[PDB]
Amino acid sequence: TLLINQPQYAWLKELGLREENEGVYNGSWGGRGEVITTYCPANNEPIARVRQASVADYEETVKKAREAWKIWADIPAPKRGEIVRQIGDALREKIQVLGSLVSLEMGKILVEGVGEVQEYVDICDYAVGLSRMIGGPILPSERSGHALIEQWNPVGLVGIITAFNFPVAVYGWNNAIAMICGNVCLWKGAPTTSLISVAVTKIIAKVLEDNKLPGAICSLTCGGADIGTAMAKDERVNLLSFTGSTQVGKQVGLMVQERFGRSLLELGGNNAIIAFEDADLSLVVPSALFAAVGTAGQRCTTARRLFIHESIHDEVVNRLKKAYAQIRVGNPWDPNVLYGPLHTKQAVSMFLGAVEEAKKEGGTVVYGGKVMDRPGNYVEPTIVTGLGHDASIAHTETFAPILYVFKFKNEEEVFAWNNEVKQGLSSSIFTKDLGRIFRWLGPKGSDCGIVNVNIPTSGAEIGGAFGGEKHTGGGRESGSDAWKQYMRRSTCTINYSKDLPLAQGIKFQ
Amino acid sequence: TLLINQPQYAWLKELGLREENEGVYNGSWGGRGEVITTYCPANNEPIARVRQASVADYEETVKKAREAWKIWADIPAPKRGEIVRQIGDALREKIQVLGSLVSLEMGKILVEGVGEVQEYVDICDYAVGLSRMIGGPILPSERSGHALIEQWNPVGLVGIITAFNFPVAVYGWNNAIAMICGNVCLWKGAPTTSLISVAVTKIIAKVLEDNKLPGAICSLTCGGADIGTAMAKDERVNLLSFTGSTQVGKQVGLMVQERFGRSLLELGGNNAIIAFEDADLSLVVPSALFAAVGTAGQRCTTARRLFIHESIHDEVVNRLKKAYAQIRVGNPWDPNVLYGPLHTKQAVSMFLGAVEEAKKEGGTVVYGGKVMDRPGNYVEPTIVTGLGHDASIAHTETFAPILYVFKFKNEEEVFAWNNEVKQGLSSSIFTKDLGRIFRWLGPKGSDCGIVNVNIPTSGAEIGGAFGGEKHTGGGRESGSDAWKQYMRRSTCTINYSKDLPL
Amino acid sequence: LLINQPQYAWLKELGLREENEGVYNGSWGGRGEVITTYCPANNEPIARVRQASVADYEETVKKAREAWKIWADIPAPKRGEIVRQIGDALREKIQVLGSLVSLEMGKILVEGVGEVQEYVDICDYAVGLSRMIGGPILPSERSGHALIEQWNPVGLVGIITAFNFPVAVYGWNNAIAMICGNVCLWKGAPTTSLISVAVTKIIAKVLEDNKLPGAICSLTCGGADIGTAMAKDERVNLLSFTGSTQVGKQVGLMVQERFGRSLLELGGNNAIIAFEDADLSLVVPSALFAAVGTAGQRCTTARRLFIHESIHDEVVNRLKKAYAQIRVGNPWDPNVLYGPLHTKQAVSMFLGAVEEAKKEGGTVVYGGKVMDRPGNYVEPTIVTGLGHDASIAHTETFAPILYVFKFKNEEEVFAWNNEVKQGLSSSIFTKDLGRIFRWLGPKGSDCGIVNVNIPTSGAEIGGAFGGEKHTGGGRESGSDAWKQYMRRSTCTINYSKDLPLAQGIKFQ
Amino acid sequence: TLLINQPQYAWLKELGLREENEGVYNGSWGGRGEVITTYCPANNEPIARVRQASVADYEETVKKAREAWKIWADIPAPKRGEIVRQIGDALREKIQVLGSLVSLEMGKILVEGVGEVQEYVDICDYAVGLSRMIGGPILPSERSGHALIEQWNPVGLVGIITAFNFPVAVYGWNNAIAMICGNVCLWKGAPTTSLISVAVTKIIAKVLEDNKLPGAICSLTCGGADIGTAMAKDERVNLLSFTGSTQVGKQVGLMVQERFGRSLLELGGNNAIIAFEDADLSLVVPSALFAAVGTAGQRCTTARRLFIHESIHDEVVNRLKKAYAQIRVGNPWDPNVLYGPLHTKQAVSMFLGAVEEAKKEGGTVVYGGKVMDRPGNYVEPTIVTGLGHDASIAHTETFAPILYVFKFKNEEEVFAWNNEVKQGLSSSIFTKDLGRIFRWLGPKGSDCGIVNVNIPTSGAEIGGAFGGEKHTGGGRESGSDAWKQYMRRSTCTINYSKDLPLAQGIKF
Repeated sequence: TLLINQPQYAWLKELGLREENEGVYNGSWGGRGEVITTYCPANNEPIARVRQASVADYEETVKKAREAWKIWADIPAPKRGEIVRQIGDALREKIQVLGSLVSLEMGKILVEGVGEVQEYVDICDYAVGLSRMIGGPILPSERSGHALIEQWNPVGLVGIITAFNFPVAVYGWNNAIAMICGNVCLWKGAPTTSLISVAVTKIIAKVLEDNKLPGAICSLTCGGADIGTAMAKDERVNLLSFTGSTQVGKQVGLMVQERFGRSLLELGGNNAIIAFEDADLSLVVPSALFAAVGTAGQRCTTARRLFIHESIHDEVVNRLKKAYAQIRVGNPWDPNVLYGPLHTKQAVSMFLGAVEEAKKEGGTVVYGGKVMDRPGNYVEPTIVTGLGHDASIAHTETFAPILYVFKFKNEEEVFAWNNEVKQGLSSSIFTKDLGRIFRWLGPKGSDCGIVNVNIPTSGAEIGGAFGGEKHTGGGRESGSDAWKQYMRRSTCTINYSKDLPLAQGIKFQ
Repeated sequence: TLLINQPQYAWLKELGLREENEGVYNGSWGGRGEVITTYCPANNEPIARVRQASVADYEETVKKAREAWKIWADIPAPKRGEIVRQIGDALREKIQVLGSLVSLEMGKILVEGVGEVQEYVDICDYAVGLSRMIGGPILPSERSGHALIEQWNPVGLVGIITAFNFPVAVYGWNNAIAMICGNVCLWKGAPTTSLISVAVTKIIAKVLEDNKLPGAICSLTCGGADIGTAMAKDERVNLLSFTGSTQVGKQVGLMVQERFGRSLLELGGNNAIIAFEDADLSLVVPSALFAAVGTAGQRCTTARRLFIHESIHDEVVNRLKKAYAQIRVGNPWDPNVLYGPLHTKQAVSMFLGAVEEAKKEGGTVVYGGKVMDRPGNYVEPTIVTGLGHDASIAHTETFAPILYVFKFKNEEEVFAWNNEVKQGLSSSIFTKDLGRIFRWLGPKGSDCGIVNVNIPTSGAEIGGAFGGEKHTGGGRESGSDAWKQYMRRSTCTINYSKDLPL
Repeated sequence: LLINQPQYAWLKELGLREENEGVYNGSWGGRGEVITTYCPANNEPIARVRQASVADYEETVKKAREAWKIWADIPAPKRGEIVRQIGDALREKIQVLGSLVSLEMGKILVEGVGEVQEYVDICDYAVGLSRMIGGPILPSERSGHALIEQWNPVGLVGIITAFNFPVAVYGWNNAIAMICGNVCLWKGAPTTSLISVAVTKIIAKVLEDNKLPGAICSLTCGGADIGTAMAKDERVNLLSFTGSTQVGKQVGLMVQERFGRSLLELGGNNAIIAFEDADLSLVVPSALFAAVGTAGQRCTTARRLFIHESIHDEVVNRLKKAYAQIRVGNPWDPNVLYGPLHTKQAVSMFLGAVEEAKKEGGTVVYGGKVMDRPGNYVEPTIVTGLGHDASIAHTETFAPILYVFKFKNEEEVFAWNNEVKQGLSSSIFTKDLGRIFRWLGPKGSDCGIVNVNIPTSGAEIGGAFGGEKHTGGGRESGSDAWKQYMRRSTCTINYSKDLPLAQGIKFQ
Repeated sequence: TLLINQPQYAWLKELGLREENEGVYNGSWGGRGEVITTYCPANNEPIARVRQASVADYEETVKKAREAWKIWADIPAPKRGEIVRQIGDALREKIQVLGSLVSLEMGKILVEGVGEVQEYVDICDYAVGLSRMIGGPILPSERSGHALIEQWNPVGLVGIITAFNFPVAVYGWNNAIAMICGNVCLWKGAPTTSLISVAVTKIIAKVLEDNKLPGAICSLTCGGADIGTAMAKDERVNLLSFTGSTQVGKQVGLMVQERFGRSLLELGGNNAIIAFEDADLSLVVPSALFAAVGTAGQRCTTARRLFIHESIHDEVVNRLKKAYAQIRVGNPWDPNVLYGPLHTKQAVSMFLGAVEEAKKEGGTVVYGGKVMDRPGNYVEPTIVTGLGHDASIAHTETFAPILYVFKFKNEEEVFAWNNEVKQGLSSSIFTKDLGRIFRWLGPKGSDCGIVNVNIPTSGAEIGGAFGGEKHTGGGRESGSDAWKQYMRRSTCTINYSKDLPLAQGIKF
């Protein structure tokens, strides 16, 4: 009954996976908690089992990790970068089998599964050069015979909690950056993607062991809300990087703040695209489609609100409807599929709930809006017109392929409509007007962390810092100087002169 | 009865202060809240009165601030820098009279009063150049025909809450930086330093008005915990910079996180000095004294813990005793004075409580430990030996001149003792060992935000970021790239080619 | 002398007399040849200045290097405080100094005052900069080691400036080099000696008020002999030269000969390009002001105008009508937009270029003649019909002569902008999103200044200022230009107790 | 007779080397110039032959390179970095055979041969991350509705001339950085290491070709002074990176300055180590030896001057004499060997010439000073005492293992003795005094580009910029913001508002 026991899935063994796998690594493999079975979202068939972490499993892991840091922190950063470089190569060796696993356990199409592995590979090679660059400036002191310097040091243990939609890349961003910065990591992934977590951990573990380093440098404790809450309340966790829903992310933020710890929050998005009258419709229409239905609309940066100028509204919508009909559905591991299933059945139930509510709030389903009659968690990509921009269902984030479409007249009101929501991740405008673009990038423009022009809301790369504002959390990952979130700044004044302070009337010696 | 009504204090009128003053500014002056009277800690006599902000006063002020931002944000940063330059000049014009007010209402000596105003002047002149520099890099995209840029924009309204011990400089740091970054400010200082807040606002108000700008750019709402709490819960406050107690700062952080706002926290410190066997004792003894009794031990960065190696412990303790006996107390606005009074009568009572508790936990008072019999809130600078490093009173932050002295043996254990407290503001070592210094600055060294060598825990300047770790809050002010806390980062991809997607 | 007349009594407020000392190194002097400067508006003598002899130069150089011994030990933020006070001293005299600029050089009053403001702004900028300069602490690959990047002053910075900007260029170099901990030696244009003296007088007071040796900002007024000496002098650690390309070439060669540092800000042949989709309401006035500004004597003055064929004739006509409205007159008089050329010699160079353009096949559509009036006034001139590769068009002439060209496609007009030897400033007027990024990219303009919808004189203090190719490559004012005034050292510090591998050898 | 025709050297074929090899690559292999034979300095036996570039070979290559740039410059910088990354892997795959070629043809011991290849591998991996980082800041404009940004673009063609002592790493530094910065390269290595030049190019040739890129991006033209001079005079070479002797570098610098081009100069050094009384002699003695005799004392960063405090001089020298006697000499491709031959027989004649000149000037040889009786170019590592610090031979850079030893009394004078030479590459002090250390790194300390503490003069790594001052040339390579030397800066102002310029009285 298990998929891994079938001959057509023998490639899973290339990742070191078995019928039942250990979900805890801290130098040694284990797991005394509940055994979980993960399923294929494309056909609802069981893949394999993973033994999750118990409470005691977690305690020993944190302790060994903090013990491993004593060794890891003494290693020069460029030498820490060389370790990450080897991690990048090891991922290259398994890029096809691991990407296939992502498509199998998570549900995204094959080219995106492999692409997600490639993101980890790229940020590794990026982290290598960065490992020779991290540091602060030498500042000129106002005091004669004194030096003023800014030092950066690791915070220690970096706890990493990731979500289902990107079960490889998000960890990879945090991991590669935290490692070169001299920290040790503890990983708790989404329970429904444990096999991927185990597979990635297995690749890194070997690299650490071959270099005679303690494996606890990149620890793993598979588990649910119990393990996650524990990490947020644990003073031994110096930084908790959390990626997930806003409702959970809010509670994560409060618990860490209660113990004066550090948090890095990457939460929900309600991303909008704006098309003006002077926009290239040949560019606009497909950009809208791919950003709205991409990964079955389960990206953090998925387009969920589409604002179109009155002059071109009906045309764009109709041209979108004809295009939606040409979207090829099917199993995610097939070389012609563009659209796979949703990750859970609950997501299907939430998809329907938002649809029923959208019609109740006065919206009209112009395409899709129904579950597909087929095995797996398949729903139709959906377009909804007629809603007010301030509709409740429209300001609510649903992790499903539902695109709310609105009309607007002037630039001023449509910039405000983009900013009126609680989320603040990504945003895009399509136009050619030079002045409008610079306004969009200015203080009266978009309030999001990602502000794009003539490219959809998923436009982002390794070179820049990734994250959002407001209810998205304010956290940043990967590029720019985001590494500073994984280190602590100290401002240091050094007296090297033999000069003594003014006596101020006091007789010493 | 009011000091301001007395001829010997007529200099107060040079700052525009009257018998009763308005504690609210948002373009107009007002205050429908409680009338508060502030006292001089040197003689316990009332100085003047201030009408605080009502609930309606606060609500109206926020609205005018967010309206003022619409104009302020459209102004180019270097031109915002020009205003900041003018603010610096207006402070120069009142530096001596304003500094005297600091000594009168707060209690610190004159040279520190004038000195605190100078810090505001210096951060202004710094911010001028900084206004032509703030921004992000142009990065090379992996995509052909695309541009990748990092943009920085103002966060909007910056709420600023300050404490009594530094009632001018802390606001100045936040104000000067936030202004050039295109934000508007709303200030709530300590109730017992309301006159200082009013006087400072008066100087800035003049600058804004002469330049035909809305006064709400730098608003003032005098009040207590109710105003502070309202700001912490107000969604219209995009960034709240709080300086104060660890206990109160903790709740502020929770309230701000609850509504997904931004906070900048500058809380308590339990700063330590470490003297090794190879240290220059001619340098150590005065460094400790000035860092321990400075401002009657009411600085955030005041030295409260002194670790000395066994070989030189008794000698250093003795040499501190002889130097402590020469410390001149008296009126803070008086020359040759090095040591002023405590801020409140309550602080004197807490000083005694810390003294009695130190004796109960097994400590020995080798100097001081008593109240001085004189008008005002004067106490003796105190030295305590014999406590264990893990003593309860030693991990407790008391805003009074009490120096706890400890012995240590090895480098490893004394570094840990420096880091074992909940606070993480400032720290210092005195030594000549090259390796020891770099370990101190390294990952197995100090966990504080300010890590000094051969200079006491009050060693810091404008050019660098000021702040601490752990229970100190993690926030930073003034130098380096601390300005990023007052702005929002955006990562921007611009497609300019004619290529269509696959 | 104009200074002996009551209507110019304001000149005495700058401390200027009938005859002035042209050497300052803590003490004032000058044993060289006496030079007399004239007002280009009426060819009347203003005052005299005694220039530096050879011995004057030697004593000045020696005293400057002694002053550096003190100056370098002063903390950078405290050096910034000195620069800040220099800024305030300039504010107090901004109106009279700007008036002197108009009198002695010839540019209009609003630009004269503005140039003083340029010195003032860069001062206030350098103040914050004095708390920021430095390098990174880098992570060493070696355990127990530190890797740091240090910056230190180069020592003595010689500064050579030109006539057209006798205040701002020196000011740029002064404020930056000072906060970097260097001492300066200034040789200005001989025809703007009074301005050099007036500026030196203001700063000297500031240094004296702060009890600093005056040689930190030294002055040695002189001609080619002083310039030649500075270029060959090993005691001159960095030489900043602003002037003609032909002389700048020889200056660079002399400095390279002795392995010194040079900062060259030389000539430009700057072009504006207007495409069909450009806002003609923006193009026409922008073009005029950039072409006729300061009588076309700026380094960044527009000398080449490329217009798209479809709108060429219209733009030319609208420029002809606009040129007719240019108000000429005395530079120290309000509503005046156009003053005289700096020298009478320049007028002869103006006429020579006009006749040579017509000989090469050009057509004068406006101006091209001398004005019958006192001073060095010439008509602002427009020339059409020349080929883009015309000899007169590739030559930098310091006169108000605008060469107009037609083009068809983007590719060729980008190349025509880059085909000249000069590479200072450049501008395009367009709205096409793609064309702008190509203009800013590797296949676009090769200049140091690359503008969009703004004329060739578009620049500000926050950014680095300078050009490429035959312009010299030097940068001034903004960005990380300060690195040109300091020396980089890469420093590895061993603080561990570890000994190197013996590799089989027995020590101790 | 050829070593490559002998079976014991068959590993050379793993690098694609044959009996006679092509010394020109620009997409195709060729070479119509003079045929050169390279020899092994360990036994003076011929290895293989190389056909050098003729003039016609040079012209065609430059043309193809500049045409190849049109494609290379349009490729995104991170995509150029991906190319540099593969180049690193190709070097990794051949590190042992290539390192052996370095030891065979140049003469350094095997662990250093491999080490030099490893440095090229490391700068590739560094440059990968750097390719996503290069660029300038977006500055806040003072002008409303305007944007201010600093752009960086490639300079075009990067000519690279290298020397014998580091025939792999020096090119590698320049190649990797210039490539990600969007430039194309033209390489002319030392004639005596032509095989190394060919072998490296072949490794790169495969990488470019496998990615369907024009091979001229990393071109090769093997040749001597005739090829080198042309590169210095060719206006089509936008940046010339030259590593070599001070005497030649000066002439290269002048020729490049003559045509207003860019130069990057990495020239000679006369590097000094200083030992103070409080220094750890257990650290000093091995540091001095390894820094003085390493690579047979033929590094640019070789310790050539040793300053020791009066109190500890005789002890340090005596301890050095005993350690020098333990230096194991022999063939470079054998383990436990620390000292190989000099690169040429001419270097042997100049090694001896310096020894004889030291005795004539009053020096005493306390160790070595004679030729070794064996095949190849082997000489004894030499120590010289008793010389004045201003001895002519001490100020002369000799590429041989000769250490001149001096005594000093006070800190001030020995700092001055460090700075008195024309060269300005590397320098080191050994001490524990905190104040002395900060003075040494400060404005009154060393004037060199590399300033180390308690680590010898060869202490440097990739993360930081590498280069020297004064007569060393001023150029920088590898780390920090050294990449700026391979690109041109532009300061760009963009008006995006609808605002029109002030009319100033004119009606449009």
